[PDB]
Amino acid sequence: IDVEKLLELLIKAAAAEFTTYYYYTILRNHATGLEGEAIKEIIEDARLEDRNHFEALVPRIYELGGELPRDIREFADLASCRDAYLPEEPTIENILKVLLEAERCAVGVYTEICNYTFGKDPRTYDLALAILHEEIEHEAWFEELLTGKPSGHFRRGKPGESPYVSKFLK
Amino acid sequence: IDVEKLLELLIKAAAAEFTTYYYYTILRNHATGLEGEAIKEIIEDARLEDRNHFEALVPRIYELGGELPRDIREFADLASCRDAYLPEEPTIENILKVLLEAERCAVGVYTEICNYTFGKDPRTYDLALAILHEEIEHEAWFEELLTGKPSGHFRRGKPGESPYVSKFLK
Amino acid sequence: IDVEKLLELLIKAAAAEFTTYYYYTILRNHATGLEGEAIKEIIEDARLEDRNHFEALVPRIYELGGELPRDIREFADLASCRDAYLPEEPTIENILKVLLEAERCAVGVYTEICNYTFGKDPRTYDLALAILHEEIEHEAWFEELLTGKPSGHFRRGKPGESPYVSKFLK
Amino acid sequence: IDVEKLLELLIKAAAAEFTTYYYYTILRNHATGLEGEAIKEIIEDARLEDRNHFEALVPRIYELGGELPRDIREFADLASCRDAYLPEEPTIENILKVLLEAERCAVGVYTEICNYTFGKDPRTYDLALAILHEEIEHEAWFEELLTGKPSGHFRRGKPGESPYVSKFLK
Amino acid sequence: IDVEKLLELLIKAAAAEFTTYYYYTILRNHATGLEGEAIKEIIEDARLEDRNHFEALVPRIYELGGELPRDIREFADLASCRDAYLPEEPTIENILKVLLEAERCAVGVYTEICNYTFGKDPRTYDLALAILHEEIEHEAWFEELLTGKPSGHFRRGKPGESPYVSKFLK
Amino acid sequence: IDVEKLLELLIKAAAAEFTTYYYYTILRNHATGLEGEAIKEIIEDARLEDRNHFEALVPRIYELGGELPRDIREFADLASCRDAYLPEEPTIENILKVLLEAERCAVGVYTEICNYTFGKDPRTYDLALAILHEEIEHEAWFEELLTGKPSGHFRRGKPGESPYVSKFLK
Amino acid sequence: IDVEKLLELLIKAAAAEFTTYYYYTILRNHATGLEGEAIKEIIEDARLEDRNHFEALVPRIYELGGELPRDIREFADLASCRDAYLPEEPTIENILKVLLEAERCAVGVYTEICNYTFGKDPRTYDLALAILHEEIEHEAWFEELLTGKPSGHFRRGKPGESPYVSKFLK
Amino acid sequence: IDVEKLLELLIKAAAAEFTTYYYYTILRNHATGLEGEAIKEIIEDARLEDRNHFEALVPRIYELGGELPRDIREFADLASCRDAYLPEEPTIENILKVLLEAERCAVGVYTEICNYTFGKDPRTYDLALAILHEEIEHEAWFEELLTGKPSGHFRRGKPGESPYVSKFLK
Amino acid sequence: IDVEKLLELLIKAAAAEFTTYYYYTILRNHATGLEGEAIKEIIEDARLEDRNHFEALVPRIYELGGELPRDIREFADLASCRDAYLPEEPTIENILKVLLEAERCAVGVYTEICNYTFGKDPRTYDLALAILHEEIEHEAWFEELLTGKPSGHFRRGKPGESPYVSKFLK
Amino acid sequence: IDVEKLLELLIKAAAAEFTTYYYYTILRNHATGLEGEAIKEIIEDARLEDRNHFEALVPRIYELGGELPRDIREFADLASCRDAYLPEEPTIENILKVLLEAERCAVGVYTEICNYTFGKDPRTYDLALAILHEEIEHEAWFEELLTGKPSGHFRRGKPGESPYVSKFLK
Amino acid sequence: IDVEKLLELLIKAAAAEFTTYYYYTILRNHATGLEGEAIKEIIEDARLEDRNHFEALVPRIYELGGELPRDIREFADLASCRDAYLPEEPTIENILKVLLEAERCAVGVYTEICNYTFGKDPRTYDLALAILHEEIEHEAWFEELLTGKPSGHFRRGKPGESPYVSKFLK
Amino acid sequence: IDVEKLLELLIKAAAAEFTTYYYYTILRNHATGLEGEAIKEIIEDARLEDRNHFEALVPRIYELGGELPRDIREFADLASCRDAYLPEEPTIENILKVLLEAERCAVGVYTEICNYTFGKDPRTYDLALAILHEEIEHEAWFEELLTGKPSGHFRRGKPGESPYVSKFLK
Ligand SMILES: [Fe+3]
Ligand SMILES: [Fe+3]
Ligand SMILES: [Fe+3]
Ligand SMILES: [Fe+3]
Ligand SMILES: [O]
Ligand SMILES: [O]
Ligand SMILES: [O]
Ligand SMILES: [O]
Repeated sequence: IDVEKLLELLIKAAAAEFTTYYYYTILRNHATGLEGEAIKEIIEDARLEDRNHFEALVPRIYELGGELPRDIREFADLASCRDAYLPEEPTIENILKVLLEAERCAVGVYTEICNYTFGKDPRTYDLALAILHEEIEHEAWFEELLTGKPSGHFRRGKPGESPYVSKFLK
Repeated sequence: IDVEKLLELLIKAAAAEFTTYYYYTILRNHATGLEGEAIKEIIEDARLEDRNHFEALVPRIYELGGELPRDIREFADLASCRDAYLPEEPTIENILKVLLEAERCAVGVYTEICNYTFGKDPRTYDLALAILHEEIEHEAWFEELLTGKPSGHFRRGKPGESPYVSKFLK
Repeated sequence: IDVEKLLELLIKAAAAEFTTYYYYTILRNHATGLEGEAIKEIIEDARLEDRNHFEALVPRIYELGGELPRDIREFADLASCRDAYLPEEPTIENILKVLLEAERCAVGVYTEICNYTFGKDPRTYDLALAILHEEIEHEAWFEELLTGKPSGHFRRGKPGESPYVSKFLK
Repeated sequence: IDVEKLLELLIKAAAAEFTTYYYYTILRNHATGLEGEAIKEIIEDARLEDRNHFEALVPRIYELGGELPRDIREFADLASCRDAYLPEEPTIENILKVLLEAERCAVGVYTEICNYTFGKDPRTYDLALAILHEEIEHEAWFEELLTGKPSGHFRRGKPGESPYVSKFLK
Repeated sequence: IDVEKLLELLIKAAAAEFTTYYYYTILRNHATGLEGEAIKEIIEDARLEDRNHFEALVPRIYELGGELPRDIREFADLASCRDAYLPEEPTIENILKVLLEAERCAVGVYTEICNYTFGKDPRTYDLALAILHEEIEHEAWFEELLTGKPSGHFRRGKPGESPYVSKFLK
Repeated sequence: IDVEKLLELLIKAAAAEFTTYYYYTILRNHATGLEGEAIKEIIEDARLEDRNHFEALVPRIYELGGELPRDIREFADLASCRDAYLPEEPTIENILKVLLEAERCAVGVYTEICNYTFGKDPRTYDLALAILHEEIEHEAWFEELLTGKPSGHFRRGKPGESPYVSKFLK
Repeated sequence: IDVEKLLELLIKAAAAEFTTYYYYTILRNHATGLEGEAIKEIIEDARLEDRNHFEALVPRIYELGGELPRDIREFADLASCRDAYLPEEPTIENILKVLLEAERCAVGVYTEICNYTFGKDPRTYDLALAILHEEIEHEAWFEELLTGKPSGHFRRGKPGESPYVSKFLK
Repeated sequence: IDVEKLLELLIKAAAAEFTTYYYYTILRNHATGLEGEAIKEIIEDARLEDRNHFEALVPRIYELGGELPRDIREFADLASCRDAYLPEEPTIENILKVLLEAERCAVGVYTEICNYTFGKDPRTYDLALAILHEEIEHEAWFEELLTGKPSGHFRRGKPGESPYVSKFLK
Repeated sequence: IDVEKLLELLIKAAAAEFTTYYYYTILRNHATGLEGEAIKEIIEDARLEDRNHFEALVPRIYELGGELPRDIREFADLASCRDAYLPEEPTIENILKVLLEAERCAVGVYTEICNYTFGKDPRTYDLALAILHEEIEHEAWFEELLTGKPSGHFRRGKPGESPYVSKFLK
Repeated sequence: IDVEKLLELLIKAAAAEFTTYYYYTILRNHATGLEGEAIKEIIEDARLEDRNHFEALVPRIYELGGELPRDIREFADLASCRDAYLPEEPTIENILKVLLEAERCAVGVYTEICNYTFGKDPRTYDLALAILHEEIEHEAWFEELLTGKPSGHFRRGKPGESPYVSKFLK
Repeated sequence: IDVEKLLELLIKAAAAEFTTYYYYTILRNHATGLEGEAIKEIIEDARLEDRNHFEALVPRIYELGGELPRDIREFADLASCRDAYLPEEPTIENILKVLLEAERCAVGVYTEICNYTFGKDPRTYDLALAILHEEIEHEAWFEELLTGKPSGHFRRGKPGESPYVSKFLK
Repeated sequence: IDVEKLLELLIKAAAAEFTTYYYYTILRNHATGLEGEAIKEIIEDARLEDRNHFEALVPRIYELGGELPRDIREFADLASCRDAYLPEEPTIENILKVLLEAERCAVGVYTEICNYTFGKDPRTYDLALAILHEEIEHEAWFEELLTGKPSGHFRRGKPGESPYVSKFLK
């Protein structure tokens, strides 16, 4: 592994997690009405776990000799995923579309990291796998709500419980 | 402060909390169907906290030299808010209207007490403020469900948790 | 079983529990002095459990096709027991007399329900039995304090612990 | 009591509980979309309690001299209730119909056991009563969701909490 | 019910529980060797629950107007079961025989009390039923160890957990 | 606000709390006999909370640039309240008189601090308000015991629980 | 140390603990009225700890090569202290006299064991010391209640907490 | 990876776990006598963890686009392992032989899934690895009991604790 | 109060909290060496509490009719405090200077909000007061470390414990 | 033992603990800067345990017929150790010297009590030993910090945990 | 006391505990089969407590001015007991013989330390006494299993619970 | 995989963990003074986790058919890493150098095992990975303290918490 290339992927992934934690706050607040009450805790589950994903990625970046960018504006510009902006018409189905594209991108970025660190950096692989477990579950929540495909997933007992990345958290 | 005038406000406020704890029991039970399952725990959250509000107001009444009325019928007639009766057509939106008017009146009565004890009775102000925190949150739950205005409030983890009046409880 | 006759008994029993929860609040507050400090937590134990008895009776009423009355004034008028009014002279022995009559009536009403649902409605029998366990223990607390007959009962570790009706509570 | 006749009733009841635990797994997973999210935890509550009912029935069968059948295929054929198959059109209301018939049959079988062991086998009566408490509550959940009749029941705090059969569990 | 006849049965039952708590202490200590290590916790489970049975029977005796005998020697003479004396040859199988006869007698005495208070004293019936649940489980433990008949019972998680008589304890 | 004048008030208030924690130790020990057993835990409740009041006041003194006096003898001389000395005849009613004057003085000193920091030092106001909540409750305990005036206050579950100043504690 | 002489002292001490656990049950139940409500939990504290003292003495008897007597009647006859019989007139002060003599004897017997195993059997000394800590505290509870001498002891948080003999318990 | 081939492997594996949860129930009940008491909790540990393995496999089947078979009879026929039938002579060693073959097959099937998803489906690999951790430990328990080969494994603190598949559970 | 002017202050305050949570992550990581190990948990305490301050401010913004800005870049530009950039020479004392200026500004912004909502918006005042409690404590930690002025403050037991804003959190 | 001479030693020891609890509060607050942050929790550990030592000594004084002095000024004058005054130059090494002399004196006074009650008053010996355990550990903390001699001791998990005197605390 | 002679005894005792923690690991793993499953947790109980004994002895060695040997080989050579080597024929009875001799030697060494520090070093005496409590219990476990002498000891609820040396642990 | 070659690696790795647990005990005790107080808990964190690594490696050795060596001297000679001897001049930086070389070697040995069991022994890979997670974190603690390179790692909440190898522990 070229460590610089892996450092870029991990920094971009952390930027994606950090901006997601802000943008899901707006998306949660606009999940109003009787329809939105059902999905509020699902958005809350994903948002707090995505904040935990930023908390697990940063220690690994500094173990590898990398650093967070000096300016937070530069951090936002580095996100591996497009901003989960609130839709021009914030209906429940339009918000769910935005959440689905945000979590499909997250599954893609952590699949990229796992495919790059497989058998070469076992710690980075295990961190990306732990997050990829939770990104896949986030994607299935929003896919079932939006499309109706049985995903077999239940709701978290507590928001931000993070069953897979907990061993990486303090 | 005229203590008699403040005792009247606190007794009428406690009567509002006590009758609400009965009338929300009826309202919870008629939140039936798929739509009502989402609001049942929100009604349960408010009803148990309103019961805690009665439990916190009564000790303050006796510290100030006041007493609860001898007869419970007289207590009911003294409620600062109109009875949250079940609507003639108990649809979910009609029930939500009743809950919204019940919590808007509760915000008004505790704003009246805070505006009256501000800088004169610091304990009575702090109790009324603690309840006013929860009444405002109750109103925002029902306003978001009925109208769809983003309120930013999440559901309680446990019903009757009462994060603001807990220090006044036993 | 005639369900209407059983619904009347259960509604009157719940009205008795609800008004007891209000009247024991007044009785607790007037158990003052050195004598009253000993019985305050005993009144508090009974009052909170009687509130739990109202919380367990209401779900059964709605399972049976019954409903709580629309107006809380009509609910109070339906109580199976006379109001536990504060005595004209609120001495400790006069308050204990009022508590004793309140809990002897409660044992009577739940014995009436058990004798009516024995072998016909096993759920209603089991609910009435669970409350009758606690009403009998409430009566023995006040009988020992007032008369001095050994009852063998200890004080609850926590008020409203409800060791018998807990399985019916949420 | 003819113990063989009671052993047949308990073995058929446990077969119903065991197959229900499998068939509710399929029903939970197809409760998709915005409507389904509301009932997923309700199906999850019933499925884990029905698994606890199998865990409590089996010890009693062996105390009475009975045994589970050697082959699991023979166990499935012995279920006291028709299989809760997924509907040909798995809409939310069609799934709710299947759940309603599954729990109405369970109330019937445990009423048959209680009516048979009343005053003759107190342990078998008490176990059947504890399960009948939970089957009645399961039926009222799905009856309220499908029809809108007020049932007065709240959601379990945790899935499979089993407030009534817990004393029979390990 | 003749209360005097029922008071005799409950006092004799409590005497059986109290002496069992002492005699099982001796039996536990002589369950030595590799064979006895397996049965030590099973004896300990039964002995601590039999102590809980004495703690639950005594309050009921005093509610009914009865009293424990003045002298503990008179209490021992009133035991409804023969003393679980240590065998002349304290082998594991001979000790198991003594434990089996002790628990078969206990099942008989509490079946006698249930058959006497069925539908006449609901509290006394419910207390005897709760103890009968645990005596039946105690008998099945020693029957499976001594004879090998499948009983379906698992060990208690903690000694003296008393899943059935806990609601009667303090 | 003149900070020196507020530092004097806070130092004198902390000296009152520190000496109270010693003098209530003596008062607790002389609450003997049957009458004194009821008030021992009430004295213990107040003494441990008064110790917590000293623990919350000292950090605020050092934030404002003040310091505790070098000598503990000088600290005692600065108490805002007269010493809660043991009465020459330590009867229960004489001890209660001493406790009542100690807590009436404490309400006065913290009402003085609140009246001085109202709208000018929000942190100092909030600390004095939190203690004033507990001083008022302490006064009501002893006023109810000594005079019999209904106060509406129940006993603390644990001594030194300090429901109002807990957020200021470590 | 003559082990036989020490085995006699420990067996007689355990017999005292066992009979005390029965006789304090009677004494607790007759601590009726308003006066007795204050001492009921104090008797309950001592009785459950004296039961723990029997639970800690028996293992030591078997480590030393001793055994409990075969017959429980022989065990009762070996008690180092006279039976704490209920007084002919069971007033609160007469019951307190019986409890005081019971605990003064217990302090004497464990001082005898400590004076005999000092510097020779460190385990037997440490067990007797742990019980002597609790017997001294039991004596001071009843001495303060009966005579009014300040003893400085507070009530246990939970009955039978046994702060000193806990390490010897299972 | 061909998803259809992987879906077949996971469905057959889930069928093995589900039937094992039933067949180990029979095997547990026939582990009687003094020898069987030692292995009862070991069978109980494996059976409850095998139930957890079914609960973890099903969500993955639905994420991958697969579904459980409509009929439970068809699910039983799909088990990747032969049924753990009770032996014709249910001795402890014959039962242990059945348990050993059941867990050796389970190690084989999850090794097959890991060898198929290695570096291609990281989530499916991680789920199969977590179960393979527990199947290997199950096999070592029964191998040590039957043959005596040192395996180094200790008993679970609680049945069904599932240290490796917990993150996949709800 | 002009609500728009108060919404601007609360949005700018929340932007300060959000950017602080990122910038303190960088500052924590460069608190290296032996000197920095002492301050790492102090920076961690402040950073997690500042994240809680953002979580408490956002719900209030939406109750008042305000919203978070659509773009996170716009949110960063609105921070009421200059960015806590890492110093060009990241020595411990240079880092402490940056932390001190960050928390002195935070005390100023929340003192501005309290001075604006004093007696007009009791909920907004109480939220700003709760944060001002923690900002003052954060400032005192860094002032004591950098300058040596006695502050009287101890370390948090757990990072992000937030003793003052906890009631505003979920 | 002359009880008066032992009462003097115990009263002087309690006065030392009480004044230490005040003087360590000042010493804690002046342990500022980067050097002082390391020793703040060590001073906090010792100060809260010394307060626990005062809480364990006082009950023993009243069991022995002694009493605390009427005036707190007289209590301070009786301290067995010189006041732990803040040094004229409050450097970290000068403060550590003051703490070392305070804890060397405490080890001396409790060694004096143990040498006086050895084999004569086992309860007083055990209390003094329990405190002497903690005083020795306090001395080793400050000796290692000041001089660098390996003491082998670790920091308390929680301040005032008091592992040795906890059995004497309520 | 000659501190050098006592330091040698404690270092040799710690060496015995450290090597025991390794040798019991081998002994645990060879306690295979049906017989060995009963004794596995008993060996595990002793081994984890012997590890705790090493953790408690080392701090005392450094308080007294002693140090652990530089090389671990030198530490092994200093063990006060012969190595608990696995028997040439690792049968259960041969393993039990090794465990019995290991714990008889440990009782001897701590009896030697207690007999040497009796009345001269109270902390060293109390530490050795706490370990001697557990060594005596360890010896009784293996003596009862090997010989069948009633020892009266029950199994630890959790391995390494260490009821007697816990106060010396961190 | 050649199992013998992997058994050698795991035995040498466990020998390294066992000796590290002893040598870090000496290193902890010599981390004296003000500088060493900061690193004492860091050494304690690593030492207790390295002890857990020995506890997780040993079961795997016995599953694979390997055994611990008979003699502990032979175990020490097999350590994969040189002994972490105390430096001739035990300064803080010299001790940190010894800790850094100890943990760099540990990262190397577990990287060797992971590189050898990748895709061939999934259980051995997962155990080595779990330890490698903690060895990497241990190395970064000592690298940041000695050199000052930002590592991003925080201190453990509790010593020996072992977030990664916990699932392999009992
Ligand atoms: Fe357990
Ligand atoms: Fe366990
Ligand atoms: Fe346990
Ligand atoms: Fe255990
Ligand atoms: O366990
Ligand atoms: O467990
Ligand atoms: O246990
Ligand atoms: O345990």
